[PDB]
Amino acid sequence: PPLQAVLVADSFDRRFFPISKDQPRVLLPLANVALIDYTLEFLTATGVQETFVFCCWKAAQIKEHLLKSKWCRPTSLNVVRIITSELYRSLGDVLRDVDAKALVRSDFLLVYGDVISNINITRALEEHRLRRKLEKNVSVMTMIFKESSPSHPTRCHEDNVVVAVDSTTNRVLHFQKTQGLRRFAFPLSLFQGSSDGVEVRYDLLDCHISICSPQVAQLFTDNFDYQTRDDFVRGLLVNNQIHMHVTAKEYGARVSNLHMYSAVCADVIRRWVYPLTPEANFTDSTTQSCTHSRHNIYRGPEVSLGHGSILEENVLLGSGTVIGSNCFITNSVIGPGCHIGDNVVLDQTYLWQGVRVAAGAQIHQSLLCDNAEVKERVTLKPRSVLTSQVVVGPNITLPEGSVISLHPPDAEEDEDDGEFS
Amino acid sequence: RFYQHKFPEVEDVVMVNVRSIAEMGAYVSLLEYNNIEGMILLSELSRRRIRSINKLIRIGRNECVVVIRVDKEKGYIDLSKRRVSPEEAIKCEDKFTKSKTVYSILRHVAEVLEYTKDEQLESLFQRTAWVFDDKYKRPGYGAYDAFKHAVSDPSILDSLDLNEDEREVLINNINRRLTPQAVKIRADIEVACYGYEGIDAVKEALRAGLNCSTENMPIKINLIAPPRYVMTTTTLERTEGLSVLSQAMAVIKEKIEEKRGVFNV
Amino acid sequence: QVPTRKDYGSKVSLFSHLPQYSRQNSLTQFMSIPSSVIHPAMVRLGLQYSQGLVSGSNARCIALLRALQQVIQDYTTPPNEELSRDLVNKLKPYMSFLTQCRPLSASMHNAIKFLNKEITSVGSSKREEEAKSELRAAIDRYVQEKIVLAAQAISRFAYQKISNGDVILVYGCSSLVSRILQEAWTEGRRFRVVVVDSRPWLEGRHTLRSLVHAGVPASYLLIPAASYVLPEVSKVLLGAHALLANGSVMSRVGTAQLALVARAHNVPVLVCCETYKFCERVQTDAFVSNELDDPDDLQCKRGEHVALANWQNHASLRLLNLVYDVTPPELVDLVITELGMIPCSSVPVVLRVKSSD
Amino acid sequence: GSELSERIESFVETLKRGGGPRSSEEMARETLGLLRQIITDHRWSNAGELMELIRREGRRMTAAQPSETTVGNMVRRVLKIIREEYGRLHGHYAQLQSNIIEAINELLVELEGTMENIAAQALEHIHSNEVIMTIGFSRTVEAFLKEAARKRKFHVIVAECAPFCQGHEMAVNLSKAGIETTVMTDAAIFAVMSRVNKVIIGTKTILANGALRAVTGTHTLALAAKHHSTPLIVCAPMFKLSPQFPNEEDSFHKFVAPEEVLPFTEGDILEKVSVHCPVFDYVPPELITLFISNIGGNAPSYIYRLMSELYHPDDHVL
Repeated sequence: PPLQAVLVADSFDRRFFPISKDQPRVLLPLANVALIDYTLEFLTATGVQETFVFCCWKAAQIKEHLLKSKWCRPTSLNVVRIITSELYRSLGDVLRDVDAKALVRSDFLLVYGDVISNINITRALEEHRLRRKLEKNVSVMTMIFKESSPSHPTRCHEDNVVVAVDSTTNRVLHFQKTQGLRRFAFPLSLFQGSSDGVEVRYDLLDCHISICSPQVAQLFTDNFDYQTRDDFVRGLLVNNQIHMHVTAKEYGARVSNLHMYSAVCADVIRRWVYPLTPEANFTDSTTQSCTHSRHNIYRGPEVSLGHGSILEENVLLGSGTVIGSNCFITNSVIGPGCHIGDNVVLDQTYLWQGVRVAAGAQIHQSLLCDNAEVKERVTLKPRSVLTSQVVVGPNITLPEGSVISLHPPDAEEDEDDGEFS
Repeated sequence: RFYQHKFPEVEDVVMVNVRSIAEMGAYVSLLEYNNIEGMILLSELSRRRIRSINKLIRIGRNECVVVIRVDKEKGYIDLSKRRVSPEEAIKCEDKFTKSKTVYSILRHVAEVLEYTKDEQLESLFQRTAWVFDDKYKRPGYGAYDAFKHAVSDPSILDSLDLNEDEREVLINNINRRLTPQAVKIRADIEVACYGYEGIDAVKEALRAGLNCSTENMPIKINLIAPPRYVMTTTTLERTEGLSVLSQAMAVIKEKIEEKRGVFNV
Repeated sequence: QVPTRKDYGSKVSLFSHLPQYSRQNSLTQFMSIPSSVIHPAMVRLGLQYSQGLVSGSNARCIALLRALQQVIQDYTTPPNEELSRDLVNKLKPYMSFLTQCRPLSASMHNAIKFLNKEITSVGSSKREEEAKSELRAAIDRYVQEKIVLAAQAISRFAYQKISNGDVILVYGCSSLVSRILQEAWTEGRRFRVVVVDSRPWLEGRHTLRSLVHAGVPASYLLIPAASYVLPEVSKVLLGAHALLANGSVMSRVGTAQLALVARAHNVPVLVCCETYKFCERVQTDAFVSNELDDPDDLQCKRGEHVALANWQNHASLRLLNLVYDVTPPELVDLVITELGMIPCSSVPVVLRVKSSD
Repeated sequence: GSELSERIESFVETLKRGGGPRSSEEMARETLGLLRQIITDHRWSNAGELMELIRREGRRMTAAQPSETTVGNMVRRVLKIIREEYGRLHGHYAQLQSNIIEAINELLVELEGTMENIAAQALEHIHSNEVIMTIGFSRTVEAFLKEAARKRKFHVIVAECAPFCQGHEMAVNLSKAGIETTVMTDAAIFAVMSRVNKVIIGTKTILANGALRAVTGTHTLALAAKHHSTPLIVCAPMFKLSPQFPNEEDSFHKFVAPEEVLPFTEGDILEKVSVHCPVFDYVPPELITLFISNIGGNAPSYIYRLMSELYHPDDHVL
């Protein structure tokens, strides 16, 4: 039985703004390389020869970016199935396409293009396959999804999951989410059936990983009233039971909001995902080959350090970069071409292509984008976002929230740049 | 045993296992006649300055030794590597192996009154190996001694018939260990077509099933995979492979394109 | 060929990879006493080893050398077995015999390897007698050049080294350390040599007697009080049997702790081993390949009330004594050999430039 | 006939998933098997362009995976011997590739004779009714201990490195031969080091200063052994030597995912404490004692003569 997978781009229960305008929601460079390459080398990390990535959004961009990888050509163990922008909305018409075009035999991986992880998936794949062979296809799927605490930066309350499940034969009972509930109640009718007992488990975070054999193509196209996977599996859990496996060590999580962007970009360089750690140069980008050093710093080539710039935890630079003096940079990533001048203080900056920072500028908890001539004393605070060529000047400061850009209605800015409020 | 002209010729090839190593040398036990024990030699385990003793030889493995010139009491029993510069080696390994099979079928001649202790082994070997120098080529002797036990292929099988013909060998032994080797292969298909030239072509897909049933002999198409089926190939010949490939690609190259359908490898 | 020697008394719990002997019963209590099962010089050298008659530094090498030359230069050459290759395998009972007798100094191993390499160098194509005489010429030029020319070459070089008033010590039993002492003394020099020795050999005797008969002022203290030469030693000559490929050296029980107590002052230890003694076996600890002589030779003379006569009456008491020892390569610094004065850790690079390259 | 590129890339790509295979010297087996093929249809005219082809493909094979030099010393090995054979040709064309593959056959018999040599050099150390120690896991020191298990009666202890317990497995393995070993935790590397007698270690790579590079816990084992000065015998075959130095960049060590040492069952703690672990330490050259090697023994700083011979140092930098 050969092993393929489908790879959706983006469920449009939308949380990314306004970063999903010029570049998409999925070409999101976490450490100076596109996030499609991270999730695609997760899919190449475990053994899958052929996978289906679906595109909806500006086929010219993802077309051009998938013209200069090295699995453009099938010399390696992948070539990539890509298609162009007819009628596509979300995962709904994705699975309706995957059982209308019918590119499925059995047991493929359903992941978004938005998970980065290190599960070598094949273990519970074969345990699930044993459960299929032995017991008459009553068990639909198996989901593997982490063991953790009730307190973690990745278990923020958007994808908080409690499940109730037995531990002998690990079939789930309730996939009850917790986006705002605080009293819990479980319908007691399904405990007299298993009188030896049943656990409850909150030690969970969903990896958005799970396998699927095309019984769910039948239970998905027949039942139109499920579109997202969560009300889907709850409808599975009210009427076919679906199983469970608790992995112990390796993890991944779906980078949904920018909260997960912060947690993952501070975890790949705290390095909980090795083999994935960006010194490997997954692309053929000689403009990415970076050199690891003590306490997790990563100097780029022709780095041009500023004198006295002290580095403590988890930083980078790029290629062609000129960094200035007196930088107390910690837990950040920097992008290429940056003419970041003298005495620029940073802390967890996620700076991207083409920037030229002016001198004497604190920047704090930020993430900004291409061709941004940022200027004097732009002091920020947690959860602040500049985006895509908009220019601030002599201390146009910003508070906690910053939905700003260069486009007029989404931003806090008109046609021109942010020089004057 | 394996050729009773014991002391072999001048600049030939043989192999050997090394049962025990000496103080200075490494005195190896040659096996192309029963239980002698030879030596090694000094200079050429290479052609330049290697000069070491135990990183080339196990107490236990084989290698492809080469003889220079052996006599009796000049004491030059040559076990080394001289001049295998473009030269093939592993012909002698297959000679070794086929002679070991010749032994293995004839070590057990061993008829049913268990007399393992000493039946005179040459009484069942010697007369059954004696006339088989029919041509002079020793690789030709290799293919002719391989030709010796594929017992129906020399169906001129006369000249000391031992018996009626080969009695104790041909009751199960000649027949008993054919030892054919084959690897399963399963070349697939995926043809279909749609239209009213596609109704003609779905008639022609069903007769394509008929056609790779009866014309070029692909045998026993079963119906186990409900979208699309299989056609079988097993080496007793190995030349079914290029025929099946030529006809399946003739199908994709002239059959399907005239009837406007979908098919690939 | 040969039987083995029985054990006597008991043994320590540790050394049961090592056999112990006695000289009250030896090898030739039983065996083929006209020696033709084995060559006569072998049982000669064996039973004079069993009473320790040749217990020297390279004296043992030359004793086995005269024994094996009396083997080879009367050797019947049998047919039906080859010109040069019935020797070395029949010489396997020879050194296994002497290993049974009392085990080998590594000098004798180097002799084995050289006459091995040379009897391979003459094979089949020559008649056995003038090949035997060319083997005589090769072994004679070998022992002459290496042993004797190494002794006078290091005499000229250590004569350039050692100067006036250098009070130098020996743990003395060899034919090289007292050699360098006398043929440095008799050229207009001055140095007050002191010998040190040890229970139960009580051997400093050949060295101190040869010094006094050569006219050198001598002093004397035994290693159980070796902390009294602790300040005043100016340099020390250490007579080592073998010299391994760590950089280590190799000699008796009583070069064990004087080496460390004279590393504990920066007094530069000076070992004397020529080109012949560079071995290839490399040990690290002190019980691995080390012999054990007759364990009831350590008794006391306190009138007649000796403690160690009937020591098998009571249950669990034992005896033992080691004989050889190895010092680490930290302590030992300078070796005395031919091409120069090579240091410790750079030894086997000399051993590859006289090994057929 | 150009189906060669795909397996160069499959080999560096399985060098990017940790590195295959599992065990130690089978890495050397698959890499020299995939190194004897580097002149199959890889054709040329003169030796200089062949040299530069080995230059470019060898350096991308070494920079694709820089945490393993067992492929790098072998590509330096092959470039050295081919320029050696051309230099012996001159004092251009014909007889080269034959003698090349013949030399490769020589060294590929060598690299599989290694563990037999180190197994058969293993009774010249060990006594009766004493104890002995080793840390980590290597099947070379396993061959040493099983040989000495076959001939003597002694009493091993093993202290294990436990970010990942790679030392419980030999700790159960060594009671199969009937040794009766006792296993402490690595808290007691000094509580029992009075009542040790000797300790062996299995290295991974030894640099061109004679300085080895081993698993976690070996640096503290050497410099906690010389508070008793019991010797360290290092197990070190002649293929996993490196002509490298500690200085070229970092990633001299190898940083792995540190969920080996922390669980996800803690509460609210792991947001800030920035954990790190290498799997590999670095040990001074001047503290280990001697080789058990596939020429025999060597002193731990003799190694420059071997690296004068094996690697032509002008193309050690390659």
